[PDB]
Amino acid sequence: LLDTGEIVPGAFASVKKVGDFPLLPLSLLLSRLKERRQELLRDWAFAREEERIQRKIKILELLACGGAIGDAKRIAFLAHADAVNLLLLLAAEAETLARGEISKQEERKLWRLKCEGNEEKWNLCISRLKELALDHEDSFLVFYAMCSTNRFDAVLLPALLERLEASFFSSQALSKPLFHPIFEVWDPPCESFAALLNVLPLSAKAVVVTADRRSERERRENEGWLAPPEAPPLVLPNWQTMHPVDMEAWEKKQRRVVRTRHVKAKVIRQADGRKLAATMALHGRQAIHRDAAVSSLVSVAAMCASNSQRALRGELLPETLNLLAAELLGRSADALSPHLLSLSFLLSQSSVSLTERLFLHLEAVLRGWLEENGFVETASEKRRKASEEQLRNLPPGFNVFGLVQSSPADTESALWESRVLAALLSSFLRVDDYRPSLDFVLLLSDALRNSLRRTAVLSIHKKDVLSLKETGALLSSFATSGYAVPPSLMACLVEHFLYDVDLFLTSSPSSSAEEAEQLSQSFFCSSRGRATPGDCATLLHSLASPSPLLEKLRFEAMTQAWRLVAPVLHLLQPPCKLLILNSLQTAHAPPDVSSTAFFQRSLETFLRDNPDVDSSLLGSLFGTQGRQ
Amino acid sequence: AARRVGGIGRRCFLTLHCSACSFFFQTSDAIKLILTQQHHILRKKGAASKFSLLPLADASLLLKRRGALVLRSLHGDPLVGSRRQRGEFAPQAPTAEMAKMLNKSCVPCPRCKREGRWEEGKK
Amino acid sequence: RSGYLPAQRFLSLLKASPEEYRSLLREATQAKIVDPAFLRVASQRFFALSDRFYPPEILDILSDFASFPYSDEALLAAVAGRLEDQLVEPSPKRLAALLSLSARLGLCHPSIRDPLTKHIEEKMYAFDAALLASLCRTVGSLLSPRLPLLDGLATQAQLLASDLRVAQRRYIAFLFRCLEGLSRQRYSHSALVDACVACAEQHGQAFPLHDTLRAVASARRLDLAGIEEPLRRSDMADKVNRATDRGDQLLALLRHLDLLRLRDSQLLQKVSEAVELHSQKAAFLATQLPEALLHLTRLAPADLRLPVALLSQPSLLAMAPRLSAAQLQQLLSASALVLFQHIQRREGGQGGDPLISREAEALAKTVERFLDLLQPQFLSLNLRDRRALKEAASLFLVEAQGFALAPKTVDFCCFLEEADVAPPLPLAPSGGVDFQSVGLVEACSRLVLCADREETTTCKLGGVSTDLPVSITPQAASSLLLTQLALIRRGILRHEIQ
Amino acid sequence: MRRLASPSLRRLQEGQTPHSMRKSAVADARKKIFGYACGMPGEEQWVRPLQG
Amino acid sequence: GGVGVEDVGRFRLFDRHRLVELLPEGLAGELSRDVEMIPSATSPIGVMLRKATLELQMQLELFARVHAKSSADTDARLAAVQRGFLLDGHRGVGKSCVLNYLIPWARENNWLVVYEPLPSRYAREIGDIKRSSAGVYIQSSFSQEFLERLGRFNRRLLEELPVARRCYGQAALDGVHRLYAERSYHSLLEKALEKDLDEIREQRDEELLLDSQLREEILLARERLALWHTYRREVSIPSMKSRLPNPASVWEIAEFGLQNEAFATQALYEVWEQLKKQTQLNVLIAVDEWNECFPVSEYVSMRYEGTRFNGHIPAFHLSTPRLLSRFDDAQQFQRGLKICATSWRRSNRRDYRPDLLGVRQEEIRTVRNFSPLEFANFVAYYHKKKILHEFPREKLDYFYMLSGGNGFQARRLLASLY
Amino acid sequence: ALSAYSLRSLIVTYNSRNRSSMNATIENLKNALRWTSPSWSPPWPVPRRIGRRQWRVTYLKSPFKYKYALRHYVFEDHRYAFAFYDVNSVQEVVSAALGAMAGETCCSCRFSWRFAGRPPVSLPTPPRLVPSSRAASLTVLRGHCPTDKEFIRRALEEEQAVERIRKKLDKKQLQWFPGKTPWAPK
RNA sequence: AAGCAGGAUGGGAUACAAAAAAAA
RNA sequence: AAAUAUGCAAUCAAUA
RNA sequence: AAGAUCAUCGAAACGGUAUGCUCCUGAAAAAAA
Ligand SMILES: Nc1ncnc2c1ncn2[C@@H]1O[C@H](COP(=O)(O)OP(=O)(O)OP(=O)(O)O)[C@@H](O)[C@H]1O
Ligand SMILES: [Mg+2]
Ligand SMILES: [Zn+2]
Repeated sequence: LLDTGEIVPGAFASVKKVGDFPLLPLSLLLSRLKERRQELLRDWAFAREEERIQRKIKILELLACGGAIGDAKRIAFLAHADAVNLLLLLAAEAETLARGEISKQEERKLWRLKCEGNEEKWNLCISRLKELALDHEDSFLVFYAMCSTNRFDAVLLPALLERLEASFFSSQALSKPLFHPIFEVWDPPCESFAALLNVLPLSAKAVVVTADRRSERERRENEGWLAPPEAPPLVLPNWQTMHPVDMEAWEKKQRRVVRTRHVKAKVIRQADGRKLAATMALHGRQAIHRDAAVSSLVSVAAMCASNSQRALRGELLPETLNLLAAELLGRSADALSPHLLSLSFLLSQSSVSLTERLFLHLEAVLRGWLEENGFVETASEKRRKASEEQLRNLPPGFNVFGLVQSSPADTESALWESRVLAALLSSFLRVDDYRPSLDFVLLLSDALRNSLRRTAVLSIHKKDVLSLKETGALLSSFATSGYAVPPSLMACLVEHFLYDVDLFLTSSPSSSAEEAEQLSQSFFCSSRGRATPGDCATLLHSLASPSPLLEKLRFEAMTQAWRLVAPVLHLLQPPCKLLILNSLQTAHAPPDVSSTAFFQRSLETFLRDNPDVDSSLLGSLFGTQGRQ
Repeated sequence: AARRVGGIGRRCFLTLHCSACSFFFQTSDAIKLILTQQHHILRKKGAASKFSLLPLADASLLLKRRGALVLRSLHGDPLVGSRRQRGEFAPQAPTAEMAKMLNKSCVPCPRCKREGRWEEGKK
Repeated sequence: RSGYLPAQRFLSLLKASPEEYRSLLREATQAKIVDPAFLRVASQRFFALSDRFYPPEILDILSDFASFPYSDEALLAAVAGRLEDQLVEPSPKRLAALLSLSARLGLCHPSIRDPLTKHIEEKMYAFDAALLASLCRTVGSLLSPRLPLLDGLATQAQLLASDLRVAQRRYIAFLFRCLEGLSRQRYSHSALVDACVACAEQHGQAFPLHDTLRAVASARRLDLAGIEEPLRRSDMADKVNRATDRGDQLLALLRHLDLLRLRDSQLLQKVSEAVELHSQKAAFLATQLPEALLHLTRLAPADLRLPVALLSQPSLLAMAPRLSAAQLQQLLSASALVLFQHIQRREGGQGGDPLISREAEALAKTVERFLDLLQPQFLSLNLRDRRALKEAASLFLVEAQGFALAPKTVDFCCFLEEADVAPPLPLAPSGGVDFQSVGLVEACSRLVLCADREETTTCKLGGVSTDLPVSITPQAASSLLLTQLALIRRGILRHEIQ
Repeated sequence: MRRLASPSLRRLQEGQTPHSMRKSAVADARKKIFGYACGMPGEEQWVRPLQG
Repeated sequence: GGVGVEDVGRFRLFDRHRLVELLPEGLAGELSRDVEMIPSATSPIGVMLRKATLELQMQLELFARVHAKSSADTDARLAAVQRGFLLDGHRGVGKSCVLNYLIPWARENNWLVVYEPLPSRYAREIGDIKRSSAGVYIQSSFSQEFLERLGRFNRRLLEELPVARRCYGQAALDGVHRLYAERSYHSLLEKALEKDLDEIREQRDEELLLDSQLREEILLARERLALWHTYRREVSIPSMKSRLPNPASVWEIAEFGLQNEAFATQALYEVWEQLKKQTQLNVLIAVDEWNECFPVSEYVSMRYEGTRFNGHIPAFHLSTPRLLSRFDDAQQFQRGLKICATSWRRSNRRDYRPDLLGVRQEEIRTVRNFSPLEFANFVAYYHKKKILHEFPREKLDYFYMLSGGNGFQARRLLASLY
Repeated sequence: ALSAYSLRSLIVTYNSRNRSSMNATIENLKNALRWTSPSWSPPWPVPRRIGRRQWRVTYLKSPFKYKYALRHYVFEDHRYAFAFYDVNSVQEVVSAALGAMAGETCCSCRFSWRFAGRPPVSLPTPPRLVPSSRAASLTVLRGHCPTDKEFIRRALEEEQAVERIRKKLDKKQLQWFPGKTPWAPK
């Protein structure tokens, strides 16, 4: 305070740094509510307050210790409060479930049945919530439960984010007290919606900043399918309801102005979370400090990654990336070993000044980590523990080449280790400013090859075969890096592809081509979530581009890919068709496929549809040898 | 916006622009440039009817009423016609005609000294 | 997300506007992998869309192309079409940039050169010190530059030096840069030479190492009365010791010597000793050695055993897999240069002691190891690196099939020979060649134009004989002989070299 | 064969710029397809419909 | 304690005297009108904190940290924002209030701020002008006034800052670079050189195959170049260094410009060059109504006759607006940033293309209408300062919808109705 | 190829000066379609009502003087459009449309003839997927148009595009003094 | 420093030269 | 909020 | 479309009869201070 009573200028010279808070599980929150049951009851115009108190008492009785809400048939007929309470209860039950011999097996089967029932009830509750429109508190509770359970819905989340943004920016953000009893045991205790959202974990902030917000048509287009927009509705008049010649009498006989000149308003998107996302991105940037943990730097990297939206405007994003890279370079290898998959995967997407040095440091850390955990009996135990640690430290609400944010017997452990190693190799190869040396490339490839050989198929259900999604991702990363795929790892991946396609054929549940198209569509169906025409095209390109010049496996894989992609070739993006044709018209390709009539017709149709594409260049593009 | 000379739609019925650069002007300026650049036009073409308009190549002569009135006679009132030219029959932009005349004359652009271009409107 | 970005970019290039084309070209320039087919498509698209660009955008596109050396008929035609628009009211900076870009891209043609030369000659006065030095370097690099242009550059340099006369350092640097640029194209000038001699006499001690080397190179090229001789009485030993003490300074000195084409026995011996001493440090091996060895081999040291020992150092082979593909390519090029020197010495064209069977076997093993390591990294290289690798493989195959290599090494070398690297347009004098009746043929890694008392030291490789001048550089001679062998393989036999 | 000179380069000797060539081709096509209404003197009489 | 991300939308209060001392050039935007609305003549003035203000403060803090580290060491500068910032948006959002909040903070944190709230004053106010050969019109009185306004607060910092002798003695009378001034006279040179070359050719002819022709051509070209350079040297441009050869500090140059009216523009341009080539303090060139520098000025000349300008002189051709209209010079600036804001009080934004001016999309910051919370804070501040009379809490949302959150609309509506 | 053209659309616009006449024409068209010989349904077109136009001529009420007494003569027109799509029975449709006209009603016909271009290239049966060695070892509604809704959508979009083009061309080429070009000898 | 039934006015920058590891 | 840069008639969504 | 909103210059700085040069129509609105 100066002589005028004004705060000294030194109190506004700096901007504060943001901290982080743990994500308290809903089970712990419910236990705290149960413990505090009596205290809250004793602590608790007039009619409105009495109604609010009674509703709070009922909610406490429901959530904590007191035809019930757990009725599958009547789940679809629940109000907002009942739906959110049921969702919280289901999330708590899921968390608890996740966390002689015949009797034990029966108990395990019963637990599996209970988990399946809980999943079904969760899906029904999510559908009911999507049907209903939720308030700000309900939206926050739903979002918190989804974050805790790592169960995100592509349709429900945007509405919750919109409600959260509206409540945050409302004039009553810092004045209106919270009503739900669960907020009375929140750590830290927040008395306002803005305070609660500021307290939200950095993981939740990253989730809201990186919400997908895409449509199924866009997802299919990205995956490689031609998905034209839906045609607008049309209403054609009929002779049974044709307008009379004399419309003046018709208008006169009407009570009001039924018809007028065409006037139809269209809803315009109004910042569906694009402001709260920027606010949380600023929170993340300010959260970068030496006292922060890597478990928060990973969230900051997720915020600063490609993201659905550019939360940081202009120079704010490069500067945040540089600060995060400097902080990471300032940490030891032990502090980065637990968080290597997530950090590398997030930071390989961006290219800043410090990216090269940061990725060199991460390469050194990974070189140490592989030796420490035995990736180059006890070694198997070390690898299992390392994979479990990585997948557990992967932050909630996030995906790394299909790797979920949960825990991963020898074959299963080897499969998960191979997935982790493939993801790490892809993340390290994707980088633009950093080019890993052949020594490191060979080390990682050999580790992945050893894991694959340990896997069951090399040495059974669909979960035991490496996904074509991950295979295509790794092959695309290799193709873009500029290093030819090692023959051994290539053969292992080819064998995995053949085994999984054969298993799908065996277990698959006039029509000259309808059956083939149905089979291909089922194979690439979103339900499986393991195959994609783009992935098949990348696989074909990788096979067509081997080391410059075994053959049986290569030809078999190419024939299988051609059989899978041929029936639906006309239903794919032109880039995918071009890649398929170029790969199949290479020297290292089966001549029979290039001589089949179907292939010739497809090539001719593609050439007609793309006159600018020279036919001769096919088979000698994207770094391939032509069959000349 | 009360008296902004573009209408609400920012109409530029008299404006002309060069596609080679960002230079742009109007029809009166185009006529003045044509009268000033007779020598270039005559050289490209190659007491006499051909050169009868040479005297009008002087800036001072054009500034004088003796030349200003000739300029205004040559550049009339394309946006003023008969009173019946209203509604659907309101005058249209002669920018296309002016651009065609300029391109056929091969007059040089003041800012880039090019030969062609000179599309209609403003870029 | 599951799509091939190269294919998406290819289709966008096929169907893109000028702005999208510029963005795609920048992405290709900054990308890791380079596709010659994509470059050809980009050149064709530029030719199609030439009329829709502006002079600055055309200059930016030319610079983006020059980032990776590449040119073709479409680019040449577009440049010829838009040159007049470029040169309407030109600036000295624009003239210098256009001249440099034409020299780099090989756009040697009367239409593309004559107007630029006329504009530069007319606006010779407007150029400042830096622009004049750039023009001097570009003209020196160019082939058969005009005598009036050279004299104008010399007069401008002399006048700017007079106007100018830290300050001493800048004056010496400008003077001797211009002198070296003009000496690369030797001819008769007096005022600039006299000014340079006077400056050397006045400030001989103030010369830094790089300026002294430039002065020596210019004097040797121009056969001047004397400039180095005053510089000899300047205690250059301390400067050389300072340069050789630190590896970074050693690499800088090697780069400067390679650029100036300076081959002094004492300097080369001292540099070789410094390189051998620094090879003990692991840092020098990983960072400087791959390029230092190539620079030394290009400078052609008298003793060929030392480079062989440096290449065959066991720790170098141990660390080879950790080296980048560029470093492996540079080491292979150095090995190819050593092999060519050994072949010439054994055949009698050169003079000295050829490598003994022991060193030949060691070099063969190092070459095999480097090629085996590089084979899975071939795509991770630039077009220039691929062309150099192709020339090295051609030399190795000529030596071996015609020193032994493993079957895998032979197969990889044959693949390199049969590979496509998209050689750029060649550099030829505008006036001499009647471009109206010429074609282009891809020979080895270069494009050859085909039309339908000086001691002539000779060199031979694979069954060819040429009457090359006394001072023909190793890499240039090897590339010329490989190109002639490629032409023979193609079917062309009549070769004329001047 | 790969001739260095292109048809555009050969044409450039006469003085036909690519922009001028494009404009001339477009104008020729438009005159062929539409007509010769170039606003020459007396063209108003021919373009004006009769009313007898 | 400082300012956190959770403090957006709250008001920082300044004493009136302290605020005046911090902003001797006058408040930007129309905050003066709100101050006038305030009935009390002694209550502190409040300025709201917005997201754009906070982000610009963070950018400036990072810049200051990086440059302080570089000075202490005397790579990092690549990690700090260069060039500067452009503030754009709809009228009344608060772009000028952002600067009102920032500039005092920078000055308190010891930033050398060249602050101009009314660039249009140098193009719309009455003042004598004079044309130079380059094409710039000299405004001696306005340059003196600008130097005085700069010295109102930056006098001590300018005195402390040393002078770079290499940079000093390069600006012309109109302020343009000496090389540009030299180029401006090249035509008359060219003519004289042509005459001299004709005379020398006549002399050579009086004195009087392919080798001879080329030798004559080369000799004539060399003589032409020599004559060109001799005439270029003969050309002269007055310099202020003749009267002031050894200025101890940039404030000495500023005082010389203030005292001599014939050298005001040159002194201001030399101060600008020193600020460019200085590395002791963090410089910030702040302009409030940057878009007002380009439109035509009230001055009328016969050299701009036509439908494009109708005889008006473009404002950015005048000395001070031309100095203030440049944005890419922040790259030339070593230890400085440039923040420029737009204004649409007179003309609408229309097809505004700052990229043509030279501002990238990364440097553009958008300030929008008050959110519900910001509008509520604004109305609460107005009630506390007593600008409004008996405004009920029940109509807050109604009036927010009526005004659309725009600051100007809300202010005018609230003043009119309450 | 004349043999390949298909009557994509036939839009008949009945223009009448009397509501009774228009109603008679509509009823006659309905009856004609109701007795059309060949799932299969009569070629019912899509009705499209068009507005009513009017015109006035004003005269005085007196043979001399009295300008403030005036009389108005008002005329009327009506238009009604019916669209047939993918017309195969061209003769039947045209006969019905032309014989429906009653009284003084006239009709303006709008024909569209479409050619499909080169036929799409036929793709043979796609190759069948086989297990590998590893597996081995281990219209309905009455009165509605029978044509396809997507076909109708495409036809309508084409019609709207051509209408926009026609309006643009007419507006650009319109003149009050036809034949006059600016700066030409007037 | 207008207690105004007046009048006039409603112009953004662009093809440009201002802050002077490759014979690379 | 990397969405927009925002004045209104007397005809037309049975078609813009 | 105007009278708009906003924002400047501002009091006979209103008014616009009058005055040869210029523009539009038409075969024809000519001369003239
Ligand atoms: N941060 C703020 N604190 C207080 N008042 C503000 C703030 N931001 C805007 N206002 C109010 O809104 C208006 C701000 O006007 P200002 O000049 O800052 O706007 P602008 O966006 O620069 O517009 P212009 O295009 O007119 O230059 C004033 O009414 C001011 O009272
Ligand atoms: Mg403002
Ligand atoms: Zn132009």
